[PDB]
Amino acid sequence: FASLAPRHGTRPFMGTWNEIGTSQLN
Amino acid sequence: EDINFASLAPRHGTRPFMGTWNEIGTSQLN
Amino acid sequence: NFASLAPRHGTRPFMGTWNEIGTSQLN
Amino acid sequence: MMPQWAYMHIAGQDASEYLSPGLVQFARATDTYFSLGNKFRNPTVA
Amino acid sequence: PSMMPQWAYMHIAGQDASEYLSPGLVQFARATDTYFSLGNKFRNPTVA
Amino acid sequence: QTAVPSVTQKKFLCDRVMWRIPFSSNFMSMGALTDLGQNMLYANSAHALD
Amino acid sequence: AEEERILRYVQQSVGLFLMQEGATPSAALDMTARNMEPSMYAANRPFINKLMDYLHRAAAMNTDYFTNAILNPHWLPPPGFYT
Repeated sequence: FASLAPRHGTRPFMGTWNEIGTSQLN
Repeated sequence: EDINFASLAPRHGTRPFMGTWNEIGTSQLN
Repeated sequence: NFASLAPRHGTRPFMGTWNEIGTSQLN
Repeated sequence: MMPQWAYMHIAGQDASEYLSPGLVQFARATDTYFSLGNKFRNPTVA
Repeated sequence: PSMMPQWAYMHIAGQDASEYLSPGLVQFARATDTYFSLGNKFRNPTVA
Repeated sequence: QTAVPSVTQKKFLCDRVMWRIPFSSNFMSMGALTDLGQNMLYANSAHALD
Repeated sequence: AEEERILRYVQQSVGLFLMQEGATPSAALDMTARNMEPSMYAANRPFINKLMDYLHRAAAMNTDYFTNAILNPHWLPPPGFYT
């Protein structure tokens, strides 16, 4: 729970657990 | 046997990557 | 059973000749 | 590959053997007028 | 052959990027995402 | 009203396109590792190409 | 140990039945299962069903490699059979 992320007043900003990524020529 | 068959769902990793509820058919020129 | 379908050459049917075959290639 | 050979009758059993016993009787009986001989394959193996 | 355990090691097929990374690194890159993103380093399979 | 008989000839111009023929079953990108790409793995055999 | 003895019988029974008849893989496995010792079948019944399914699909993938596996008594299930 590394909260060193921007805030939005409280409740740190955002992040989707699934988003690290892939793409190719196809 | 009475096995139950789910759906294949092209996989983005281990998860089957089903998708969201997009059964929407509203165009409505208005 | 199926002997009644064969032509009769007397008191006996005209059957036999186990030639139910096929072998046709240029070889 | 034997299993594909036997299934396609490239080798293994002639038409007089793998056909059902009833059908062979029918083919022999009616060979004079309605011949079923040339439909089925007989494997010949050197 | 058990997913050819070299595609799995090279992430050609197998666990997604959000899954094989240690939970705590994906959590890290989740927070500091607006600045200094880490999304484009790790790759994830897209098997059909 | 003085036009002469003519024959129509067609063609097309493509560039920066680089024709592609995907190795999928239905030429469709259902995934990066195509459907046939996995089948060739399970078959575990060799095939030339012409 | 006890399971491996069943595996050796299955390899021979399937191979022998394909020798004498060359039937379908499903038929070959069915005849193999019906000619086993009742104590052997009952004790390792869950294993046999798992063994048949992997052998059926392994033959489904490629029979040429399947024949080599049967004709190799040194063959052992690869991992992935397990899981």
